[PDB]
Amino acid sequence: SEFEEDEVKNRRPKEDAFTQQRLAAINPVLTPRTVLPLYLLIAVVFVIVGGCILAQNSKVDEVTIYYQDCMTNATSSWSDIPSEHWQFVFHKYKTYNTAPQWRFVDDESDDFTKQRGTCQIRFTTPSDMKNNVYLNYVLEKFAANHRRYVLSFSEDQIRGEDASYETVHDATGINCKPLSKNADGKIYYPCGLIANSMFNDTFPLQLTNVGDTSNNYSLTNKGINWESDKKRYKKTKYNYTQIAPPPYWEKMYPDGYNETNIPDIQDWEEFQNWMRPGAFDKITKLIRINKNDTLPAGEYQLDIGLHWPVLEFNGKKGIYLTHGSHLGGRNPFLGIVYLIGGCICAAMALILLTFWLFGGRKIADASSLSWNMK
Amino acid sequence: ELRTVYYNMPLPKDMIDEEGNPIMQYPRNKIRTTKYTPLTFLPKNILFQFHNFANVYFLVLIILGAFQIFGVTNPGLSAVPLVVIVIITAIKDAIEDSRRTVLDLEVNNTKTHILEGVENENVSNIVDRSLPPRTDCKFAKNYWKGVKVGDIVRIHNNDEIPADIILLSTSDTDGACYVETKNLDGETNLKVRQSLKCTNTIRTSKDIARTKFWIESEGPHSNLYTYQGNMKWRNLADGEIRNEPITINNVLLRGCTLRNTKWAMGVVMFTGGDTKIMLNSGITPTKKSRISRELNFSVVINFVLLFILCFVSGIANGVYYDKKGRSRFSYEFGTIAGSAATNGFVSFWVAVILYQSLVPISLYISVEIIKTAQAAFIYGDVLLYNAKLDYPCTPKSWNISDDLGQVEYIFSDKTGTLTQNVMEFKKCTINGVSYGRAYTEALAGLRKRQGIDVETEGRREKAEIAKDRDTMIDELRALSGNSQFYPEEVTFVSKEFVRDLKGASGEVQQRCCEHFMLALALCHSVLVEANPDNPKKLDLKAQSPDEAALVATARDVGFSFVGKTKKGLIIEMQGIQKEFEILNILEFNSSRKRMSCIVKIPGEPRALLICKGADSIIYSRLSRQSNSEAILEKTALHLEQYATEGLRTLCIAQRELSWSEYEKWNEKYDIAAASLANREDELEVVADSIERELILLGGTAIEDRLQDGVPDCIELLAEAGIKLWVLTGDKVETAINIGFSCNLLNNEMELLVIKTTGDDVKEFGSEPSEIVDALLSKYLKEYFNLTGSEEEIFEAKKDHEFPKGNYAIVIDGDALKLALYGEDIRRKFLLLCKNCRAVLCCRVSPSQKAAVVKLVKDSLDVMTLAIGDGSNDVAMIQSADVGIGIAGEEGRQAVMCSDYAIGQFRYLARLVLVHGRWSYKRLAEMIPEFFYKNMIFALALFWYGIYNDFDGSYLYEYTYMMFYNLAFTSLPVIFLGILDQDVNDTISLVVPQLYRVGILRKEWNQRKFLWYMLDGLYQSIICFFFPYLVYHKNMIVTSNGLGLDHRYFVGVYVTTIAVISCNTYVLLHQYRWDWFSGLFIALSCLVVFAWTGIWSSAIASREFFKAAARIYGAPSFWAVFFVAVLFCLLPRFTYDSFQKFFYPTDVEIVREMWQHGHFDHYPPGYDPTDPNRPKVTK
Ligand SMILES: CCCCCCCC/C=C/CCCCCCCC(=O)O[C@@H](COC(=O)CCCCCCCCCCCCCCC)COP(=O)([O-])OCC[N+](C)(C)C
Ligand SMILES: CCCCCCCC/C=C/CCCCCCCC(=O)O[C@@H](COC(=O)CCCCCCCCCCCCCCC)COP(=O)([O-])OCC[N+](C)(C)C
Ligand SMILES: CCCCCCCC/C=C/CCCCCCCC(=O)O[C@@H](COC(=O)CCCCCCCCCCCCCCC)COP(=O)([O-])OCC[N+](C)(C)C
Ligand SMILES: *[C@@H]1O[C@H](CO)[C@@H](O[C@@H]2O[C@H](CO)[C@@H](O[C@H]3O[C@H](CO)[C@@H](O)[C@H](O)[C@@H]3O)[C@H](O)[C@H]2NC(C)=O)[C@H](O)[C@H]1NC(C)=O
Ligand SMILES: *[C@@H]1O[C@H](CO)[C@@H](O[C@@H]2O[C@H](CO)[C@@H](O)[C@H](O)[C@H]2NC(C)=O)[C@H](O)[C@H]1NC(C)=O
Ligand SMILES: *[C@@H]1O[C@H](CO)[C@@H](O[C@@H]2O[C@H](CO)[C@@H](O)[C@H](O)[C@H]2NC(C)=O)[C@H](O)[C@H]1NC(C)=O
Ligand SMILES: *[C@@H]1O[C@H](CO)[C@@H](O)[C@H](O)[C@H]1NC(C)=O
Ligand SMILES: *[C@@H]1O[C@H](CO)[C@@H](O)[C@H](O)[C@H]1NC(C)=O
Ligand code: BEF
Ligand SMILES: [Mg+2]
Repeated sequence: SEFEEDEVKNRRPKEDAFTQQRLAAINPVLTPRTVLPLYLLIAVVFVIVGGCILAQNSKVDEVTIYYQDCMTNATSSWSDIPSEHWQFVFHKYKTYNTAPQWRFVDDESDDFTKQRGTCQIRFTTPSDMKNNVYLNYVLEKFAANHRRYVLSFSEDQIRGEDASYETVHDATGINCKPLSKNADGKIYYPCGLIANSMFNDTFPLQLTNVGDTSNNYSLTNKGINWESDKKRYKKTKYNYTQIAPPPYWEKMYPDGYNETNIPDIQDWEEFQNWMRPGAFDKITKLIRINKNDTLPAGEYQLDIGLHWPVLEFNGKKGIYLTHGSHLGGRNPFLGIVYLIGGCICAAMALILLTFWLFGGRKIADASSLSWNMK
Repeated sequence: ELRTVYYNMPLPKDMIDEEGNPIMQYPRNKIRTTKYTPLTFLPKNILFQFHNFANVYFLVLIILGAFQIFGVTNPGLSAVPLVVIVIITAIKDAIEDSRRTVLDLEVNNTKTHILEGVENENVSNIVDRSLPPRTDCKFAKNYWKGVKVGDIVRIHNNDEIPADIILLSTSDTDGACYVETKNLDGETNLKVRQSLKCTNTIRTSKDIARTKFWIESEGPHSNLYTYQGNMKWRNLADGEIRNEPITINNVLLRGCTLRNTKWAMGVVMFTGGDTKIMLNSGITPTKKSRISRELNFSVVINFVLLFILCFVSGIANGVYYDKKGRSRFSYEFGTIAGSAATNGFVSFWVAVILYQSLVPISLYISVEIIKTAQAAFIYGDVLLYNAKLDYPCTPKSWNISDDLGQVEYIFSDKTGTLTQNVMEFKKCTINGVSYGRAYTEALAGLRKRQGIDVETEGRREKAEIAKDRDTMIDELRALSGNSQFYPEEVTFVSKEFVRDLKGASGEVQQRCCEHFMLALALCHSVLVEANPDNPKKLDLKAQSPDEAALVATARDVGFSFVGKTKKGLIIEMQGIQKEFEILNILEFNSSRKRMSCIVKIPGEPRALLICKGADSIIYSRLSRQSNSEAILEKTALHLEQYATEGLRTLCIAQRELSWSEYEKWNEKYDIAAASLANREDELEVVADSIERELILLGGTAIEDRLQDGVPDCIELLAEAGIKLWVLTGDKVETAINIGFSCNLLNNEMELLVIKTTGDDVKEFGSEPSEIVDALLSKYLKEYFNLTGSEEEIFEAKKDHEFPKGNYAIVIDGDALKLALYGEDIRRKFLLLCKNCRAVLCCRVSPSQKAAVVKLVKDSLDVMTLAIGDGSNDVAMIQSADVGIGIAGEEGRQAVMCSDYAIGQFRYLARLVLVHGRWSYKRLAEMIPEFFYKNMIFALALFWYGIYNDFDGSYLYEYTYMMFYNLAFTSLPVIFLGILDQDVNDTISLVVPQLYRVGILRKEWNQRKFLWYMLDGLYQSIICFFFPYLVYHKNMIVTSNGLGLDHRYFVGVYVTTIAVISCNTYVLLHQYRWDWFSGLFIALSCLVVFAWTGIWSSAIASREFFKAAARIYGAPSFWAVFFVAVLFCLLPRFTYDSFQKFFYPTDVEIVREMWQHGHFDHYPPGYDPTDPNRPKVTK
C-alpha cells in the first residue's frame, strides 16, 4: 500500500597562462660574471660623473657677507668687515683675503632704534661674474618652518579674492589664525604670520662701481621669481575699507591702506618669494638679478637700508652674490658623493672578485645542496 | 539527561509546559558548518579583525583625535579608511561563509519519507486492528530539516539516514537491516542492525498509525558504540506495561547509509546537534594562519619604534620651547607657557599624529588581498581538478594558504581517503601453486628505490599483464559458455590458471583448481539478486566486499553462483547448473575470524565442511597426518609474500565428514542451537568440535585498492620532510595491510605494538595504564636511548629531520586512551612517535583523532594537516592547522567542514607542495618588504623634525601621504605576494626537498623582520639626507636661481627617491620577473612622476602649484636621484651577491641548475604522482 506507493515514487578551470600561473618570465640568477661587470660599469661612470660635477663645481665663485652687525660694529668711516662675516670664493684667486669694508650711516629721523640707517658694503671681486648674476639674501636662525607659522596665510587672499572674515579665519587646514583681523575689525589683507614677518631690508637697484661711477652695475627685482607664480598670485579685489595692513607692515603704511596704496601681490615678486617659507634654518631668497651684463672685476658698493631685526634671536642676515651652476650654488656634495659611490662600487667588485678567485665554488652543483651534504 | 518520546500518545501533564507545549525542546535537524551565525556575524567578525593590533591602533588614533581634536583635526575623512577596510574584510568573510551556507542548504534539503496523519506530540499485541483506518495516512516526501524527534521515518535502499533513529521494522521479515558505516568509522563491512521484536509485524503506514508506544532513552553522549533505551507499550488484550530494551544494535545513526534493504522504518530519537556524528564534530573554528600571529608581534615592534620616535619628538620640542633668543618671540607671537612637561605632552601627541604612517593602514587589507588571490589561484588550478567528480580544488578558508607551506605532520584517515572503496581478488595459491599477476605502484616505488628504472619496467609489465589478461578471457570463453561471465569486471589475471584448469599441470592440479573455485562459490553469505537494468545480470549483494570479490572471481573463472533455492545453492559449473544442499552454516564472527558451510555429497552421502578464515586461524586447525607438509610450507610462503605486498589473505580448508560423524555433530549442534542461556558458546564449542580437523586446500589474496598515486604522493611528501601518521577507525590488520601497499611500512621494519593484552599483561605489569606505560618506556629505552622527560621533549622540539630506525608504532584505541590520559605518559607516547617513521593509530574514535592531532600540535609547536572523508575526520580536521576533506560522489561532512577540499588524495602533493611553498615564500618575502617600504617614507618625517625643532610641520604634501601607500608602492608588494614563484611547479615536484625550508621556518622570523627594519631605517636616512645635503649649503638648487626652498619640494625629492628605491628593492627580491609584475612596477614609478605632474599643473595644489615643472626641470633633482637610489640599493644588493656567491641557499643552487638545463626534459605541467604520466627522458 503506502510502501508500494513510495516505491513507485562542467567546473573545469579555464586553462590560461594567467590562471595557471605560467606567465612569460625571466628568472635572473646572479653569478659573478654578470654581477661584477655591473659593479664596474656603475663604478667607472659614477666616477666620470663625480669628477665632472666636481670640476664644474670648482668654477663657481661666490661672495657672502653677513651685515647683521652693521649698526654697532660698523662706523661712520670705511672700515674692514671682521673676518667672521664674509666668505669669498674665487677659483682663479684662492688666496684673496682683501677684506670688504662697511660703513654705517645712521638715520635719526627713524624711531625704530632696533634697525635703522644704511649699511654700505664695499667688496672687490677679482674675477668677472657671468651674465646672470644673482643677489640673494641669507637669513640664519629665523625659523620659517614651524607648525603654526607655516600654515598661516589665506589661499583665498593669495588668489585675489576679497575673502570674508570667516573664509580667512575659519578655513580648514591653512588659515591666518592669530593674525586675521585687527582690533578695529578690518581684515588684514596679507593675513597670517608668514606675510606679517616679511623680510624688510631695502636692497638697491644697482651696484655702485666705486672706481668708475660712469658704469654702475644694475640689478632688478623683476624676474626674481618664477613667472608661473603670477597664475597663483592675483591682485586683490578688496576695497581698502575692508582691509588693513598686517601689524608689522604699519611703518610701511602708517595711515593704512587707501585708494592707491594697496599692494599688488601679483607684481611683487619679493612678497611671492617670502610667501614660500624655507624648509630649513638657513633661508636664501633671490632679491636682485641681472640677466644682461657680466659683473666685471672691480670694487662695488651695496647700500642696504636696515629695517628687519635679527639680533633679538641671535640671527644673521647677509647677501650672497653668485652666478651659480646648473646644479645650483656652490656645493661639493654631489660630486663627493658620486665619487664615493663609484669607489665603493669598484671596491666591492674587487673584494668579491678576490673572494671568488680564492673561495669560489662551482655553480650548478647538486652536491652542494643541503640534503646531498647531509 | 533522559528524554521520553511518545508516539501516538498524549504527553503526560508534567511533560507539558502549561500551554499545550512540552518543556523539553529538541534541536532542529539542520546541520551548520558555517563559521558565523547570521546574528553573530558582525560582533564575531569585527572582534576577529580587532585581534590584529594595528587595527586597535588605527581605532585608537581616530577616537583620540576626534574627542580632543588638538593639532591637525579634520575628522570625517580620518575614520574612512579603517571603516572601509573593515567593511570590505567583513564582506569577504561573509562571501566565504555564504559558500559554506550553500552547502549546508543542499544537505538540509535532502528528501526523506515521514509518516503523515499522526500528530507529533513531542515537537510543535501492539497494533490495534480495531481502531479505524485513516486513508490520509501515508509516508510523505519531506526534507531532512523537517525531521523532528518522534517522527516515523521510512528509509529506502541506498538512502542516507537523516537522524539517529530506532529501527521499528524493515522490508526483510525478521527485521534485519544492513548499514554502511564508512562515514562513522573506517569499516569496509556492512553492519547488521536489528529491529525491535515487538514492532516487526508493522510494515505499512496504516499499521504504524494504529500503533502507540513511548521510548525512555538516555541523552546524547557521543559514544558511537553505546546506546541504552527502553521502549514501552500497552498490551491491547490486557491493559499493562510491556518493555523492550533497545541496544545500539537497533539504532541507525545519522552518518550511515541503508544498504541491501528495500526499506527500513523507525522512530527518531535525536536530531541535529544531538546526533552522535554532530556531537563528535564541533563548531568549525575561525583559523588564523601562523604568519598572521607573528605579524601581530611585528606590529608591536613597530609600535615600540613609533613610541620612541614620538618620545624623542615631544622631549625635544619641550626643551626647545623652554629656550630663549628665538625667532618665535619676535615673529610668531610666541610666549613661554608654563608647565613645560604638559607642553611636551602636547608635542608627544602631535608627533603621534605626524608619524601615524609608521604603522601602515594598508597592511591588513594587503595581506587579505594576497591571501584571497592565492586561494583563487589554488581554485583555478587545472591539475588540482578532478575530471571524474567534476570537482576543482575548492578552498573553504581563504586566509590560511601559507599554512600549507609549513606543514610537518599529516594525519590521514585510512579508509576512503588512502583507499578507494574497491576490493579486488588479485592472487590465489592452490595446492602450493601461486596464480595471479599484479604490478602495484607500491612495488614500482620499492624497485625505484632499488635502482631499477621503473618507468620502462612498470609500463612493460603492465603491457604484459594486459596481454595475459586478454589471453585469459579468450581462453575462458573457449573453455565453456558461462551465463554470468562478464569480462569487463575481471580482476584475476592468471593466464596460467585457466591454461592449467584444462590440462597443464596435471589432472590433480586440474581437480584442485576446480574444487578450490567451487569451494569459493559455495562457502559464503553472498546473495544474488537480478540487476534492475539487465534481467539476465546478477548483482552479487554481499555484506563483506571481500566476499563479493571472491564470489565474483569464482563466477568469472566459470563456477558461477546463481540464485538460492529452498535448500542449498544452484552453481553453474562451466555452464551446467547443479543445485547443492547446505546442511549447516556457521556464520562469520569478529570472535571466530572464520566462516564455514556444510554441503551434501551424493553417494550413502557424505558431508563436506568448508572453512574460510584468516591464515593463522586456519593453520591452527589443520591435520598432522593429511597435509602434504610441503603444501603447508609453500602456502605459508605464498601468504607471507602476499601480506608483504599488502593483500588481505584467507585460507580455505575442506574436511570430508563420514555420514556417521555428521549425524552426531548435527544432533549435538541442534541441541546447542535450541538451547537458551547464551547459546553463543554452545555453538562455539560444537563448531570447535567439528573444525579442529581440516585439510588446507588453498588461500586467496584480495587487494584493498588505494587511490591513484598514493604511494607516490606519500614518498614525495616524505622527501619534503613531512611525516604521515595514519589514524583509522578500522581494524589493526587492515591498517597494516594498507601501510604495506602505501610503502609506509616495509619488511625489515620493526612493529612496536602497544597492545594491552592479557598474556603480556602477565609479563609487563598488573593492569593497563601500567602496561602501556611499561611498553612505552621499554621501547623508548631499548630501540632509542631516551626516556620520556621534559628535557627530552625540549631537545626533540629542536630537530625537525625525518626519523631513522625502521620502526612503526601500532596502537589501538583502547591503548591510546591510556597513552593519552596522563601528562607523563603523553610525553612518552609523543616521544616514541616522534621517532618511528611510521605511526598507525587503528580502531580510533573521532575524539581520539582530534586528541592525537592536538598532542602533536601543542607539544612540539608545529604545523599539522589532517585529511579524510567522513565524520571522524571532522573532529580530526577542525582541530588541525589545515584541514583537508576528500570529495566524493555524494556530499560529505568532512568536505563541508574543511579548509580545502580535493577530489583525490594524490592532489595533496601538487596542491600542498606547490601552493604551500609558494604561499609560505610569497608571504614571507612580502611582509618584511611591506614594513620596509612604508618605513622609508614615514621616517623622513622624523628626520625633518631635526630641522623644524620637532614642531610638527610636514615634509610631504598631503596627497603624497595618501598616495604613497595607496598608489605609489602598493602594487609591487601585492603582486610579489600573489605571483612570485621561486622555481616553477615542475621543479617543486621534482625537488621536494625545497619544501624543508618552511618546516625549518627559515624563510620567516622576527630576525629577518628586524633586518628589513634596519634596511628601511638606513634607506630613510639616505632618502632624507641626500636631498638635505644638496640643499644645505646655500639652499639654491636650480640653474635659473629661482627658489625651490618649500618643504613640499624637498619632499618631492625625498618621495621620488623613496618610491623608486622601494620599487626596485621589491623587484630585486623577486625570484621571477614576469611581464605582469614588472609592468606594474614600472607603472608605480611612472605614477609618482605622473601624479606630481598632473596635480602640480593645477592651481588646486596651492604651494605645490608647479613642483613638477620646477623640480623635474632641475638637474639637481636628477643628480641626487640617481646617486641616492644607488646608495639605497647598494648595501643590500652587495649582501645578496655575497650571499648567493658564497653561502647560497638550496633554492639558489636549484635555480642555477635550472639555468644549466637540469630540468629541461620535464614537461611544463608535470605530475609525478599521476598514473597516466608521460615518460621523462632521464
Ligand atoms: C586610485 C588609487 C590608485 C589605484 C591603485 C590600486 C589600489 C589597489 C591596492 C590597494 C592596497 C591598499 C592600499 C591602502 C589603502 C589606504 C591608503 C592610505 O595611505 O590611506 C591614507 C589616507 O587615505 C585617504 O585619506 C583617502 C581618502 C578617501 C578614502 C579612500 C580609501 C583608501 C583605500 C581604502 C582601501 C581600498 C582597497 C580596496 C581594494 C579591494 C592614510 O595614510 P597616511 O595619509 O600616510 O597617514 C596620514 C593620515 N591622513 C591622511 C589622514 C593625514
Ligand atoms: C555577493 C555574492 C554573494 C553570493 C550570493 C550569490 C549567489 C550566486 C552568486 C555567485 C557568485 C560567487 C562568486 C564569489 C567569488 C568566490 C566564489 C567561489 O566560487 O569561491 C570558490 C573558492 O575560490 C576562492 O577562494 C575565490 C576567492 C574569493 C573571491 C571573492 C572575494 C570577494 C571580495 C570582496 C570585496 C568586497 C567588494 C566591496 C563591494 C561589494 C569556491 O566556491 P564554490 O562553492 O565552489 O562555488 C562557486 C562556483 N559555482 C557557483 C559554479 C559552484
Ligand atoms: C587588476 C589590476 C590591478 C588592480 C589593483 C587592485 C589590487 C590588486 C588586485 C589583484 C587581483 C588579482 C587576483 C586575480 C584573482 C585570481 C584569478 C584566478 O586564478 O581565477 C580564479 C578565480 O576564481 C573565481 O571564482 C573568481 C574569483 C577571482 C577574484 C577573487 C580574488 C580577487 C583578489 C582581490 C581580493 C578581494 C578583496 C579582499 C578583501 C579582504 C579561478 O577562476 P576559474 O576556476 O578559472 O573559473 C571557472 C569557474 N568554474 C569552475 C565554474 C568553471
Ligand atoms: C620691517 O620689519 C620689521 C619686522 O617685521 C618691523 O618690526 C616691527 O615693527 C613694529 C612697529 O610697526 C613693532 O611693533 C611693536 O613695537 C613695540 C614694541 O613691542 C610696541 O610698543 C608696538 O606697539 C608694537 O607692538 C614690532 O615689534 C616689530 N617687529 C619686530 C620683530 O621687531 C619693522 O617695523 C619693519 N619696518 C618697515 C619700515 O616696514
Ligand atoms: C652710479 O652711482 C653713483 C652712486 O649712486 C652715482 O653717483 C651719485 O650721483 C649723484 C648725482 O650725479 C650725486 O648727487 C651723488 O653724490 C653721487 N654719489 C656718489 C657716491 O658719487 C652715479 O651718478 C651713478 N652713475 C651714473 C652714470 O648715473
Ligand atoms: C636687461 O635688459 C632688459 C631688456 O631691456 C630689461 O628689461 C626691461 O626692464 C625695464 C625696466 O627698466 C622694463 O620697463 C621693460 O619692460 C623690460 N623689458 C623686457 C623686454 O622685459 C632688464 O631690466 C635689464 N636688466 C637689468 C638688470 O638692467
Ligand atoms: C667689532 O666686532 C669685534 C669682533 O667681531 C669686536 O671685538 C668689537 O668690539 C666690535 N666693535 C664694536 C665697535 O662693537
Ligand atoms: C594713500 O595712502 C598713502 C600712504 O603713503 C598716501 O601717500 C596717499 O596720499 C593716499 N592716497 C591718496 C589718494 O592720498
Ligand atoms: F575512514 Be577511516 F577508516 F577513519
Ligand atoms: Mg573515511
